[PDB]
Amino acid sequence: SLSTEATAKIVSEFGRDANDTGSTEVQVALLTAQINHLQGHFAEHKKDHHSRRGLLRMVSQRRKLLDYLKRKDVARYTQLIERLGLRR
Amino acid sequence: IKVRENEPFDVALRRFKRSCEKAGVLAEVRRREFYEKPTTERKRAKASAVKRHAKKLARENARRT
Amino acid sequence: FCRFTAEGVQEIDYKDIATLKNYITESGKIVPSRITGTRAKYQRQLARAIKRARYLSLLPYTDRH
Amino acid sequence: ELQEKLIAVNRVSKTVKGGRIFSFTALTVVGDGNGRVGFGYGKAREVPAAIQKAMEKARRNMINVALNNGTLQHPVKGVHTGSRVFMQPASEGTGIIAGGAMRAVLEVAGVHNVLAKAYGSTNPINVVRATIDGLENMNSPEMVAAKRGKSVEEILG
Amino acid sequence: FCARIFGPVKDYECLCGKYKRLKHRGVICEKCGVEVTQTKVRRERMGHI
Amino acid sequence: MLKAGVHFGHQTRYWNPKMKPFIFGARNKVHIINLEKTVPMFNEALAELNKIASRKGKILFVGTKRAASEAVKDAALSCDQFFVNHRWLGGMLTNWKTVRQSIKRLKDLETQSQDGTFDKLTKKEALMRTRELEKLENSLGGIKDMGGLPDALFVIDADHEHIAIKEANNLGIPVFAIVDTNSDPDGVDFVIPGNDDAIRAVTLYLGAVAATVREGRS
Amino acid sequence: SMQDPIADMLTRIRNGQAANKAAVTMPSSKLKVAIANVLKEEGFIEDFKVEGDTKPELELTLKYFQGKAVVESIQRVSRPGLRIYKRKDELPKVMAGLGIAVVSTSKGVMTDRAARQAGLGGEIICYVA
RNA sequence: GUUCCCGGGCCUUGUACACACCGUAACAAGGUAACCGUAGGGGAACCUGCGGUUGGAUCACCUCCU
RNA sequence: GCGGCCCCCUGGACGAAGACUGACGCUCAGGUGCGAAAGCGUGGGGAGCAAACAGGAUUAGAUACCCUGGUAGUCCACGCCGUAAACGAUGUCGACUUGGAGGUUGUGCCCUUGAGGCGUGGCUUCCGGAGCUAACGCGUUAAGUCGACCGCCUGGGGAGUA
Repeated sequence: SLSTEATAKIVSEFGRDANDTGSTEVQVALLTAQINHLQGHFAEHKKDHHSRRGLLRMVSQRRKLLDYLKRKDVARYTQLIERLGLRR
Repeated sequence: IKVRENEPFDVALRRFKRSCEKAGVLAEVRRREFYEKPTTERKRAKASAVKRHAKKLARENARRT
Repeated sequence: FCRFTAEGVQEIDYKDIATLKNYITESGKIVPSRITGTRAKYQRQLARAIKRARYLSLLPYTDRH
Repeated sequence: ELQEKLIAVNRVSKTVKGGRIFSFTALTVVGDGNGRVGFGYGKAREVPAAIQKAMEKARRNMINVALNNGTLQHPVKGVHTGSRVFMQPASEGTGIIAGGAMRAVLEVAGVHNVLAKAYGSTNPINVVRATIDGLENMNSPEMVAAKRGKSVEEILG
Repeated sequence: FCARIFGPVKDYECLCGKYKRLKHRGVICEKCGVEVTQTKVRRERMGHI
Repeated sequence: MLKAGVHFGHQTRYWNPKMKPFIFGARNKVHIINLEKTVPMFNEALAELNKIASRKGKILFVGTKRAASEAVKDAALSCDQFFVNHRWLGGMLTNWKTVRQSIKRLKDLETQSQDGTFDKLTKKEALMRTRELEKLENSLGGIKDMGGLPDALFVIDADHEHIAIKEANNLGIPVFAIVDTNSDPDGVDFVIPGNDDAIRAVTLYLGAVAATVREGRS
Repeated sequence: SMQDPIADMLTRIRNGQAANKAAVTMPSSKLKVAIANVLKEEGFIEDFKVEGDTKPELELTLKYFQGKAVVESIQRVSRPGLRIYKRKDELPKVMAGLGIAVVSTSKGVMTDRAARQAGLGGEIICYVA
């Protein structure tokens, strides 16, 4: 879900605007930070056969998101991972 | 369910028992569950009830007798 | 047709239960969609309220126990 | 004259509540020899009564189809419920290399230099009405000249 | 208050309940002649006995 | 003017406008207006009705359903035309050759009821010549004796008799038909859109049609 | 997803005819507009417009005749999967000439005989009949 | 008077039938609806339980409210 | 596949009005995950029903219809088998194509004054047009018109088995 007062913080940092959450350097961050807020879900209970697809969805959209950023500008790519830390 | 009608009656009149359920709860708890079966006869029934509505729509245009 | 879901816009409450009594009977049964012309929105809202009131003994479940 | 021709002939039945009785069918096509042909499906309890019934419908469905003296105009198929008869105009193709339940129609229409083969279905009723469908599906160079170009040596030259 | 004799109660109406729309002009109820016309013309309907 | 001030006026929700194209249509919750091609295409009717009258043409006024069933008897018997206000027989252009089996029968029945044994027999058989005669006169007595085939096939609606339209396209002759925003204009050569069949409309419509046929016969 | 514009364009013309329409509209590629101009000289399509800033709304006024389609047997030839290339002499004329093949040549878009006229060969996009 | 009964006829419904009605398992509602999957058993077809589907039949009468 | 209520964690779908990177999109053999019911190993368990089995009969016979009992099982948790009519038998993403009755969930605009009217999306049902087909019929959720990707068939039985 990603709570709103974590989200607005992240968007205003990476982006120039507060509505600039459509730029790849921000799209990937809110996706990663969404999973970082979802860790509390897959850490406990374990059997979420429905939320399983949700994970595969947002993370796959991130694997290809990082795919084009990789092919277009390796400077902001290595900068995305250097400002948040979503490489490893 | 509970009918009284004071004392001038000389009749039962369990007409509210039928307006309640009567055979309602029975239809499901008299013979085994079968789970999916009733669903099947629900589709057939609707097909013939909605066709009754199509019937009411077919008679309005002519029926010249 | 009814004037409770016309002059009664936005979620029908259940503190005072007299209005749900228009939509249930004196037996403890819940009135069906086809009688009072009331689109499901209003209908299922009443549904939530009712289940809650019966847990708290405001509304009864069956007739007698 | 108009040249009558028998294509299809069979042995079907009715069967009553007594024993078994047979009906007989025929499908004929007539053609003056210019492209004006007409198909007719006749059926009766006997063949001759059916072919004359096939004559009633034949001289009734006379369709006008222009041609290029013996040879056709352009290559076109013939869809009719599974039937896909393809026909090649072939200028100076030397004769008509068509086939059974398909040749005798293009002959009575005055189209003697063509090639053809019935694909898809196999019933004479269908393959024949596929070649008939191939006649109506044709566009005359003059017709296409009327549809576009507005000059024959414009759409072709 | 007959429909065959008189008729239209609603604007261009077949009283039997077959022709309602105001598209209907003159067409009767073949069973009991209701010429779909003006209920205003029903202030001009004279009969006999 | 404005053709009774309602030639396009009002049309049944169940008009279901596949028909929509050529009528334009201003809608009044069930619709109402078949507007356009309705209006100017009445003059094109005057056009062909004059030409096929120069080639000496007969009209077969087919107006059924009691909403034209007497103006048809009028607009047909006011000039020369033959008509069908009564039950339109499915086969009056295709089976027409075999309908004339019966027309040649009526051609002799009429003769024998006027010069034959109309009353030179048992009064029961004489009555049989009476009853039979009038049954052939109200349903087939409209076209009665056609002889030369009808050149213009008039239809009251594509809504109701598209088969009369179907059979018309077996000859490819001019099909003249007044229709409604619930029809299937598939084969008619000179369509005349407009409201439904309506004795008010049909009196203006039909009357003006037979009269314009009278132009070409001169 | 809407992979080949030219292809979905031919589809709007096929059903355009099977809809009794007189003018279709579409986001524009100048190849599409070029073909319209070529089919204008031929008499298939008539009067094309390019009105539209960032949304080029190409308008094309189709054509009937007797109440019959002028474009009735049309289809994309060079498909993204198998793009067929032709020379100058192997080049097939649609219906032996009663139809034209609109080819992408070394001089933009023209017909099959206009390419023979050009003296070069190329990509046969779609047959028009 | 047609509900009882014997025969005839019209309409409709159903059939893997038309060669045309050791145990009946399917096809009429086969008088216990059919079929697939899972486990076990029985001389043998298949049976029992569970989930699903329509490649299924009639929705005809007897009693109560305007 | 799943119907009482609620608490904790949380997923998918959708809509009004704007801001953006600027095709970051789709499918895909080997692979992985979910995978009704059932069987088995293990710890709890048993009201109702019910394989094997005993008994009384319809019967020429009953290990079958029915009934009185009754074990595995039915239930909860951890794994294996990884199977199906897992079938509106309709693979998945995108684009295109006259309407009515509904059902169901939101919003915008107007006197929501009142049980409404005119649009915009998702899912689904019936009647139909363009179209396809052997027919039945599906029909904006298509069996219609295309692009893309994978799998499958070449008569059945043998056998979806060793």
